[PDB]
Amino acid sequence: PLQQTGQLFGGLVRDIRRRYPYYLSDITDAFSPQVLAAVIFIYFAALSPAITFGGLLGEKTRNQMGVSELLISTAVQGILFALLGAQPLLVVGFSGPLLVFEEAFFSFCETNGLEYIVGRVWIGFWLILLVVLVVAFEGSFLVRFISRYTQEIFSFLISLIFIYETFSKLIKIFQDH
Amino acid sequence: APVVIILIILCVMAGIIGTILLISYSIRRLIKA
Amino acid sequence: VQLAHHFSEPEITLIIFGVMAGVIGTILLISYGIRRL
Amino acid sequence: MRFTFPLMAIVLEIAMIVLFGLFVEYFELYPLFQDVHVMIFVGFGFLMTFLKKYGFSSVGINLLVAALGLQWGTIVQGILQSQGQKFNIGIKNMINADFSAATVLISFGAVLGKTSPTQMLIMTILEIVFFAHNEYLVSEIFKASDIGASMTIHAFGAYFGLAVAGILYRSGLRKGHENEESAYYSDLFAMIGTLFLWMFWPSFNSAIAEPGDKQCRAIVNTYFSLAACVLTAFAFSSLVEHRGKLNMVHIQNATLAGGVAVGTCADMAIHPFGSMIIGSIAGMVSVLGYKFLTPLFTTKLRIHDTCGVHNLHGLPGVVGGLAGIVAVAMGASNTSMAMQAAALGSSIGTAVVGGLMTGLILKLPLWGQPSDQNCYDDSVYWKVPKTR
Amino acid sequence: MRFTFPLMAIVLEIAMIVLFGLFVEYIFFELYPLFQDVHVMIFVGFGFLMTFLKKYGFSSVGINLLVAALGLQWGTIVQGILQSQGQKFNIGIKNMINADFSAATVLISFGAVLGKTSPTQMLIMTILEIVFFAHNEYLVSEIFKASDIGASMTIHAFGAYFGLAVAGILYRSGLRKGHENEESAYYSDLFAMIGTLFLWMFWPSFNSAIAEPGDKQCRAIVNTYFSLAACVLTAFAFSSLVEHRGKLNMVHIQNATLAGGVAVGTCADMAIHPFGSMIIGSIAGMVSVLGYKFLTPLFTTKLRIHDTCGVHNLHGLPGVVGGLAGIVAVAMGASNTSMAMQAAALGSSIGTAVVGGLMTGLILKLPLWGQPSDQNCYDDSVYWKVPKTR
Repeated sequence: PLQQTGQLFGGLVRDIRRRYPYYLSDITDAFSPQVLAAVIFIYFAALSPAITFGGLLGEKTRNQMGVSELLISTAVQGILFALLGAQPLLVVGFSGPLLVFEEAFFSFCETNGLEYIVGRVWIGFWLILLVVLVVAFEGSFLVRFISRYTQEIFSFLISLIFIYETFSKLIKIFQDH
Repeated sequence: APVVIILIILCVMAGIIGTILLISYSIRRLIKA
Repeated sequence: VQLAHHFSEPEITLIIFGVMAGVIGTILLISYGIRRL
Repeated sequence: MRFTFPLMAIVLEIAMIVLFGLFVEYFELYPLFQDVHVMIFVGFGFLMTFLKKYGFSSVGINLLVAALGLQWGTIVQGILQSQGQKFNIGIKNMINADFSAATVLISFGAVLGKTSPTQMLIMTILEIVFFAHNEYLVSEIFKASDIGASMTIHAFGAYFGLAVAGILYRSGLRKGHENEESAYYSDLFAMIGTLFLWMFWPSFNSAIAEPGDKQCRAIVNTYFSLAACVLTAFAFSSLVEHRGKLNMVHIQNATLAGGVAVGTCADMAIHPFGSMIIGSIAGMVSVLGYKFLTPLFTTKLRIHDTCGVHNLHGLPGVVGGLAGIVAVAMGASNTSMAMQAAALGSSIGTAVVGGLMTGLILKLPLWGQPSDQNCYDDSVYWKVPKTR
Repeated sequence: MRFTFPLMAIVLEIAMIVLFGLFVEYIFFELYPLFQDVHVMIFVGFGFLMTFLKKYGFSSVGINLLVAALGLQWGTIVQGILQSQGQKFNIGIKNMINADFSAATVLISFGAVLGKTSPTQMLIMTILEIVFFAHNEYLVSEIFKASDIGASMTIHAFGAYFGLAVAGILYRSGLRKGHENEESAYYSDLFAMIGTLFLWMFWPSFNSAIAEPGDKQCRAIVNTYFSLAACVLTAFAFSSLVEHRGKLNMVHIQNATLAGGVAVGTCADMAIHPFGSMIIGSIAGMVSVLGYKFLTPLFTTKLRIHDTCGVHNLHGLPGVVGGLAGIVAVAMGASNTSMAMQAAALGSSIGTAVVGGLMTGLILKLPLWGQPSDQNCYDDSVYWKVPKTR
């Protein structure tokens, strides 16, 4: 999956050739109660970060981006990813690193008299150009150099951060009451 | 105005069917080869 | 109340996507020209 | 693709649900509606079951086409009558939706055995759009009297189906087909649809007639037109056949031509003698059409009509329009001459143009059209039992 | 033995005459066309719907007539006695419509045991099931005060689960892997389409006959009409989806196209909107087709409940969907009456149908009614003179 073809968008074509043949199985394999229980689990697991980061993005951006925008974006991108993606088991959503960027950018736009909402419209415009070029030149073949070393360091760090934030939320309740 | 609405509904349905069939045909031609 | 611009939202986004497509095509044609001569 | 038909059916039904949610809001005519209902679903569907290996497709695709058709025709006709506003649903809306279904079924009779159910859904949508626009034009712009719809339903459906079948012409079927043949019990089953259409046609021509004298005349004139049509159709079937044997194709279809040809003049004061004259002429014309014009259309004009809908709906519908014009000439109605003539011309022309465009769409090899050898066969789209 | 069937019928008829003389005395013409449509549904729709079996058409249509002819009389008597609390009563058009409704319930139950019972067994089933059905419909309409104008629970769910209980009691081990005579034929399927089309066309009269004149009756007619229209589309789509190579199945087209009429029954007179009726019809058709493909094979082999016509997929599951739809409609505020009372009607309908069906099937399991053998199941020749020529 990580080999370089040398053909423009060659990696993109291989991924569709690999996963889309299984599309019929991707509907019939879901007919089990475990899939429904996973739906109910991941619903809360995806809704709660959406609501909490929605409050923060709004508090930090004068509600220029808030809970409703985040919920709609999460829903639309999740629907389109499940319908078209090559690894449907991924869960698409906002994150911590992306909350810090919005605050830095909103502060930058506040310092320079810029509109944050229009700045992002231009950042998003440049994002489309970048990902088209990287996919065109099979730039995702560089992922093969991330071995189990880096993968497990990142995974353990992210799990530890998740547990720490979960406990800090309970700590913040005892302080408020 | 009713004619415009009916033509709009026909355009929406035709566009939906055509887009779905185009996606299916593109996936088929990419997958068979 | 929003400032009135010469290009509307569909017009301006079509312009931006067109310039983006031109840039992408230029880059792809340059890459095609290289690795051959 | 085997998933094209369920995808289109589900998408069309979801569109119907959304359109009803957007446009639709909420008893003396209910028995007449039920008569028209029986005509739509039992009459046409079992009338088309004469083919020995296409009965399942005949009755089932009749049910499917008419079920989609009543919903889509409700939406389109209501939008036309409300000029894009919300509209309420009464018994008259249901009757008119059944009429739109009737038009689509008449066109289906022309392409029976050579089209897929997916093609039938597409034809239903497009044909109902064209039919509703032409019927609005006749009723509100021309303001012509077509209470039995010889022009707006029968002639329109026949020439729409003929245009579609002309576009969908197959060279391998011009000389005939081994599956294109009736059976004994198949013709017995077709008699059911024939008899129900014959019995309930007076309600077809009088359901939306103005209450009082017009509705009574629509009932009486239709009845006596059909009574004369039966005798003349029997007489002419024997006259065109060797040794004067009766042909079940003629007794199944030409016996109903009087109901078609009296539709324009149904509510008018043409008298029960005049209605019988119209019915006799309709039966004669229908029998002559089956025996001499259907081979001419199939072999020379390359227009194959499976059920002979040109002989039951087209020629008698034109005869009904001309009868309306002549009745206007002699004071039987207060409607104008030119508006009746314009209604006839607009119905035929709109039917031909819409059928051309619809058939051009149906000719794309995306709908699972049957092969030439597999025409008039249920097994292309149905599971068929092992024994008859 | 040789005279069991005629003797039981003559005794039942004499009992009917005596009861009519003891209890029965003599808006009508306005409701008469709707009654005529319901009558056609009872005797032509249900009768010809079950003629799909290649060697059981005579018994299908003829036993449908015997059960319904007996059922109208017995249902008149039982429902009138229950309504009048044991007093003499006068019969009107409402009495005929309710008697035909009781006959419809018995015919739904008969659809489960078609081809495996004798006419004597069906006489006994008609007599017992009408008592059970009428007692429940009086409980649901008079004690729980629930709104079931189209009788998704009192007729369809009740009849289907009563028939399922009887079929489970009357289970045959030598019929779990099939039977040569259990199979359709081409012209048998065309006759079944006759029955299907008459039921489909006249179902609005079925759902609006007892409705309050005015807005409720018109709402029932419109809702049934558009629910059936949507149900046809979804039944065709899912029949194409679930079968091999996308071929349509005549079982689905004959039965699942009436699921919308079954399921809209509780919500028929309620203001759910035509679009809401279409959503119920679209689900009803989907659920009916999926039941016919997956649920019936499991019920027959894993559960030992063989249901010949698949009346669980047409009346059982869509009846429970209709009762649930009615509960959601009261919560939406479309209807009066409480949520708890609608739920009570659904539970009462199934519980009574299962208990009464168990006792009725235990009575029918006695070797006294001339029930056929596994070998002679689905064969007219056990009870009828069958012509040599098909």
